[PDB]
Amino acid sequence: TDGLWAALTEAAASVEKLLATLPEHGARSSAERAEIAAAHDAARALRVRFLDTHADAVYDRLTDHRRVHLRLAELVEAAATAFPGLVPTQQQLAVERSLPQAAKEGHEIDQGIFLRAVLRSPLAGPHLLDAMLRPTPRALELLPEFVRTGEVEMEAVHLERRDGVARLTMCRDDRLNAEDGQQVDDMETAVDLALLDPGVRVGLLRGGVMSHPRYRGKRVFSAGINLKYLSQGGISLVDFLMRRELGYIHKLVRGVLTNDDRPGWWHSPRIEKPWVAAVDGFAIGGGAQLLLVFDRVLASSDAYFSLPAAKEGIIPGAANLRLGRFAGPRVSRQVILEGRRIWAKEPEARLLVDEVVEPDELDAAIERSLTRLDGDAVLANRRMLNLADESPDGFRAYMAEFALMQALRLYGHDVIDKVGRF
Amino acid sequence: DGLWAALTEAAASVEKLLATLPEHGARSSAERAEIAAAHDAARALRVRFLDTHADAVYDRLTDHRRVHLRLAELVEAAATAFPGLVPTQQQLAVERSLPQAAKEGHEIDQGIFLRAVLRSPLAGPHLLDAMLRPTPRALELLPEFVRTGEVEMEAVHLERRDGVARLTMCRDDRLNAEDGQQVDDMETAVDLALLDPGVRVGLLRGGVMSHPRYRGKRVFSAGINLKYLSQGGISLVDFLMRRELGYIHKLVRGVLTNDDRPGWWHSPRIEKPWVAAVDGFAIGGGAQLLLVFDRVLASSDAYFSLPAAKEGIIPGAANLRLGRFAGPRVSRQVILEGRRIWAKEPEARLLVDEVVEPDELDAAIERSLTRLDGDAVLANRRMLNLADESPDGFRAYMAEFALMQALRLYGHDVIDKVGRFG
Amino acid sequence: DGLWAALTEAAASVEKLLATLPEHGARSSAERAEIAAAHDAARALRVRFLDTHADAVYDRLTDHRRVHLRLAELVEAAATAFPGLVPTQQQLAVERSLPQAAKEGHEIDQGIFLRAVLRSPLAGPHLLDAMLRPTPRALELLPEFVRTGEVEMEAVHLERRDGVARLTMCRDDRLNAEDGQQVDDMETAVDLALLDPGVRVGLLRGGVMSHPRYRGKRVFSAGINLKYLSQGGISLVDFLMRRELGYIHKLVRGVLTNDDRPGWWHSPRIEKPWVAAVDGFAIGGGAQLLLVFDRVLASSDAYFSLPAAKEGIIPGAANLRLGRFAGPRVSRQVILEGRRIWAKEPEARLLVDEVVEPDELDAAIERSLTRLDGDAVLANRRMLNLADESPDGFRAYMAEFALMQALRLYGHDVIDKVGRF
Amino acid sequence: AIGGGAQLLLVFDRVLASSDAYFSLPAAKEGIIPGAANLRLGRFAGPRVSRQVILEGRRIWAKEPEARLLVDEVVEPDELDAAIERSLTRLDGDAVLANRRMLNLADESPDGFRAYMAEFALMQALRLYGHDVIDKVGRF
Ligand SMILES: CC(C)(COP(=O)(O)OP(=O)(O)OC[C@H]1O[C@@H](n2cnc3c(N)ncnc32)[C@H](O)[C@@H]1OP(=O)(O)O)[C@@H](O)C(=O)NCCC(=O)NCCNC(=O)Cc1cc(O)cc(O)c1
Ligand SMILES: CC(C)(COP(=O)(O)OP(=O)(O)OC[C@H]1O[C@@H](n2cnc3c(N)ncnc32)[C@H](O)[C@@H]1OP(=O)(O)O)[C@@H](O)C(=O)NCCC(=O)NCCNC(=O)Cc1cc(O)cc(O)c1
Ligand SMILES: CC(C)(COP(=O)(O)OP(=O)(O)OC[C@H]1O[C@@H](n2cnc3c(N)ncnc32)[C@H](O)[C@@H]1OP(=O)(O)O)[C@@H](O)C(=O)NCCC(=O)NCCNC(=O)Cc1cc(O)cc(O)c1
Repeated sequence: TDGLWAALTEAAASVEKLLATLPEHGARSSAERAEIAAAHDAARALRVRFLDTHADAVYDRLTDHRRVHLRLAELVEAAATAFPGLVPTQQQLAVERSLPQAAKEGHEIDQGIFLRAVLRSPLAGPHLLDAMLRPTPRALELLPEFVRTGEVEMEAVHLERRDGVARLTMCRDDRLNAEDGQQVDDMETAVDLALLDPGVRVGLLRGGVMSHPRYRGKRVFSAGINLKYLSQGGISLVDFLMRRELGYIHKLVRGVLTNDDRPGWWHSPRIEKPWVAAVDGFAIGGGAQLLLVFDRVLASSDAYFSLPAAKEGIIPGAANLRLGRFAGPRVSRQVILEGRRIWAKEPEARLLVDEVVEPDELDAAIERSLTRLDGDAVLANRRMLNLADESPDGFRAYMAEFALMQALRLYGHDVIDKVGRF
Repeated sequence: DGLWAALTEAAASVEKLLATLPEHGARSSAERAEIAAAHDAARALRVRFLDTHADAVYDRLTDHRRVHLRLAELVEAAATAFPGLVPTQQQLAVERSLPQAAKEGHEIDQGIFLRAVLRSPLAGPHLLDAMLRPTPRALELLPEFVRTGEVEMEAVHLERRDGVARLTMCRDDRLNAEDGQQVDDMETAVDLALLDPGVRVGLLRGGVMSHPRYRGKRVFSAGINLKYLSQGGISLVDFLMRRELGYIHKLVRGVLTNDDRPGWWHSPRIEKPWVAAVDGFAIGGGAQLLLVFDRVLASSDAYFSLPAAKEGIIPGAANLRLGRFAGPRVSRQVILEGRRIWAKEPEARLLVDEVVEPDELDAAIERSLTRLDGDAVLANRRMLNLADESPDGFRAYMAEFALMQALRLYGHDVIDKVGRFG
Repeated sequence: DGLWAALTEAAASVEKLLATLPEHGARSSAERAEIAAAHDAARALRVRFLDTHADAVYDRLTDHRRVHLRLAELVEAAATAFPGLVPTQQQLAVERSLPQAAKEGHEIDQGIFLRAVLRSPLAGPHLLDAMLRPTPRALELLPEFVRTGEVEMEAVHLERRDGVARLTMCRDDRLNAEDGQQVDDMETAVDLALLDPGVRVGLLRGGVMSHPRYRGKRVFSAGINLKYLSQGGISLVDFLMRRELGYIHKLVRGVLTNDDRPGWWHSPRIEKPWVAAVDGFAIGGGAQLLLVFDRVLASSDAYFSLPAAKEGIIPGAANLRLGRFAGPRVSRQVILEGRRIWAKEPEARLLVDEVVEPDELDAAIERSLTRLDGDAVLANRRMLNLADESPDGFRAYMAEFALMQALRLYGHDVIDKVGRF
Repeated sequence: AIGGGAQLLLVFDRVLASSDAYFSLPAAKEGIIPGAANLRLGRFAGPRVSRQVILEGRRIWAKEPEARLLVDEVVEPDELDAAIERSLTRLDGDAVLANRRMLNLADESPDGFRAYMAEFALMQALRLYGHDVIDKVGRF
């Protein structure tokens, strides 16, 4: 119509023709590498140009003019079948997923371009964000059993209702709560259950006792993303990096968007609750990022917080969005641009942590904190605070650039090389 | 679309239940649940109606945004032009004659209304401009104030001296506890200070108290009058919304005048710098006021708190402004957990520019007043306030605040706590 | 409609009064009040006209936002296409030959114009993109800079070394006091640093001074040239607005290039990280620069001030950015009351990452340059700057600033103070 | 205040400094003993800071927090004259005289001062003729 779809289709065909005829990734000459790299670039450039003008119409076809909420995975899958060449097919992703990161063609980058244009739209963006705030099907499935038993054991998370508290314990005892696609699914499911359970008033996130010999008997909050899986090709742009930000982490802030099925929905369409985080040992990378959204943060006297991948790492989620608010532009750049580690007992830890407690008094201090966040006053006040701290436009515009910026970093040679050495 | 008719019907059901059911407090649980469901259905339709019709409703009331109406006039004109949308003057009179525990909560409808009005990018800014205009009372008193340099009001004493508008809050029997009359006096005094060409700088300070526990001691503010709040005499519109959109916003942005002087084309509002001096303490609404001044001095023995963390209403615009001053951790410590901050602790410097011993405070106040005189200050504080708080940011917050605060004003926890004071 | 005719009417009255009345300073009180009233009526109509017509005015000048024009070209094309809206080149030359105290203040009309342009959600972002594009001067000098690794300019020395673009401000006789030429050199150097593929990180430092009170000592910046400001040589457009929308904004957002390289579809601007090293002091415009760098070092004896709290012009975008660094109390202490902040006091850490003894300063500057190399920094500092300062936030501020600063540039208190320096 | 001048500050009842001032006993590598600083500095700054200053030549700036170990008031150049004058009026009475006598007696015993100055007389004499000192001082 303006020719952009036809040009994209053409440029995608050239890519598929080079991938069919050229040797495997590791066997390509420099001229072959430069040729496919140029074809990828031409195709992706046209993905951007097409969506610059057609994003809203593309989204409208997929969601019936914003009348059906689709989560990220369903959205990019429906976009692949309805707009071939715009984003990779399930089959193309499975081929990618079976390769180590160093050998991938980087088809996820197209999903970054796509989600970029979707989140930039003032119509499509807020709708997709609402879609990710709704309860996961898995949580709705497990909710009756959780109301009954007060307990759910998941692969990466243990959830227990006790004294009105949703106790989320991250329990990957062999690898220091290193994050993966399954951890995100469990965290979101647990986060959904806590919010939907009327017997839960406050949530608590803590790391469990580790079993690895260097930490045996010691709790550890988070060692951040699983670098082994990232090297091996198992960290999904959509199902890990974007899902965690638009899903459970955003629900910690804004709650779960429910159906119009209860009183008061006209004033509170989302159910939100206050959250307490307790940091044992350390919070690193993705785990440090989580602390920027809790209502109360406690840490053991020996803990530290870092976003360590300053030279050859991916973007630390929404830390770049939120850290300036906590620490100011100098400290946030010291932390992110230069990898400054902040210790629980140094004065600037009070920018990130409310309470630092000696190991032998921490359990009791955690329990006291849980009783202080009970009321309706807290619910109203933290809603107004989060609204002031982080506007819908601010979050949307950031996650918009993040979708593409992070996709590129996930395929950067410096990242692949570093992660390979872990 | 049928929404007006559905609302009219649902409001009829409410009025019929109120006519037939027994008085508040004599109702059974089935009767209480029935009227609660009727209120909920009507209010849900108030929201839906205004979601699509707010701009047209506002246009009828203001002649397509060509007549500026203040809050009281707006909600009163909306009641007569759109029966059932917001309560009539007579329905409000009945409510106002009841203790808060017995009210049906018709003000909540005004919260719904003002929320939708402020959410409109067309209706919202016009209403905010209307509240920035000088009050009729101030225009009335302006000539005598220019002549005399003095006005004695019930809750405020205003004196022009050395180019300073000295506002002294002088409710000496109740620690300057706030009520509807205090707001009217404060706005009148702020209006006079800004309109008076003999005033260059404003000063807000608490007067000498006469209550036995504080006799001979100045006190800044003990916050909202909790007795009146329990008794039903705190108005959502004429107190909680009026102070935020009126005098407090005028401290930031000045008074919007007519096109009646040179330079109006670059400065349609008259703004001046303000100094606050805190004796004894600043609590609740009085603490909120400090987030808006150009200079804040405090006595060495003063403290600052927003104390109603468990069972209180939202602390005005503190939830909007405190994060900017103290960051997300300290602002939640203060608001979510009621942390009190003392003038001599290091973190008081987040809220206070100067902490001075009682016997050197008067002179330090006078010195501070001479430092804010020029045209440079005027331009710089205009640019600073513009950067600190965008029009959209303030509007969007006050929109949600209008409804969120209305709900809190009728919350059972609030009513119960407030009943127990004094 | 009718606003253009009324404006044309009011501008004619002004021109006819300026033709018949005596020179500025020879005017009586009645004559001064008459021309002041005429200026006021004309400027009021400039605002009212542009309130409704800004976008069409801009569309005529830029071919419906299809041609990028820089500030100087924009206001000059507006002068030729809409006579009386903004001053002509000839009217500006007359103004430029007068001391500030004698000017009619025709720049104020440009402030009105740029305010209305930047306020438009269509015209504003377009003008901002135009100022992010490389200056022609820089494109001209780029091939020799790639070859030689060195450019000597009047106010700036630029050297590529070890992948670092070393900008040394080298006005050794006046403590690097700023003027129109310094801005042109700074933007040219910043452009070169960003366009040069051999540069990975930029460094801004003050050079060794030659004035007797500072001989042999480096000094970062003494702020705007107050002598030139008194004499009428500080241009609203070519200095005060140019520096904010050009080289200072390029430090944040990079240079907008043509679609001429791989990856432009994700990175249409080339940005790089910047280090600032403050010797002696950073004052006024020089202190403003520090709110925009990725790393800031200072010598133990340095201080930072925005000193003109009583009788000064607005300190550029400090009013926009300082609150983010220091909070609303400190930022008002600095700007409203002229509080000076010393490198060794605790709150210096709000503005400065590292404070170092003079004898160890060169070495930590060098260490800092090696820490900002990767692709990780580039991605992270883009996301940080995006979170820190939204396009709307910057645009809306610079819109009001265009007029607010124009008025301050002609304020009697400013002219008087600056005359005494 | 450098060397002998910084030493003097350990003996005053009130010390004011301009915001741009610094205090050092700089000759840590090749200098003579800084008078009675080794006797008095520990009392003001503790054993860690006094060794940082004396053993390692740490320079202390008027605006850093630890300057308050040595200085009572740090004032901007344009307000310093007036701040000096105010300080002079606050030390007038007979009460100050009695109190500063009792303080100095508690702070520095006769035996302590004497025992230090006894060893100092010889230790400093040796340093005054040390080859490192002579060499370093020749290069100034
Ligand atoms: C914490 C440590 C210093 C501890 O070191 P030691 O005390 O020497 O213990 P180790 O033996 O390394 O750890 C014990 C155990 O855990 C394993 N371990 C520890 N951390 C990890 C991670 N992060 N991944 C995988 N495996 C891990 C380690 O391999 C050992 O297992 P075996 O090899 O089977 O023995 C170390 O584990 C470490 O440096 N880990 C890497 C930390 C790191 O760089 N994490 C990633 C940071 N970056 C992100 O999170 C990026 C991110 C995450 C997100 O969620 C979102 C987003 O947008 C971006
Ligand atoms: C400050 C105090 C601790 C002083 O304690 P004491 O030294 O024991 O003094 P008291 O004898 O109680 O005070 C003296 C005197 O003032 C009366 N007093 C003090 N504060 C009040 C208030 N707020 N209301 C009514 N009466 C009051 C107190 O009842 C005594 O009167 P008598 O009965 O005549 O003796 C105490 O008075 C107190 O707790 N006061 C109330 C504090 C409080 O929680 N105030 C409300 C805070 N919440 C808001 O402002 C909420 C708000 C305000 C807004 O403006 C806008 C908005 O959106 C939200
Ligand atoms: C820095 C100083 C304290 C140093 O004082 P001393 O140590 O006593 O040295 P001086 O002998 O005064 O300085 C040596 C030398 O530099 C010259 N010098 C120093 N500062 C200046 C300035 N600002 N202009 C011109 N010449 C200067 C001074 O005139 C001497 O020249 P000669 O007399 O010809 O020898 C002093 O020079 C001073 O007070 N300077 C003025 C500081 C000032 O107000 N600067 C401007 C502040 N305002 C802005 O930056 C405004 C601004 C700038 C922008 O870029 C953007 C914007 O929006 C707003």
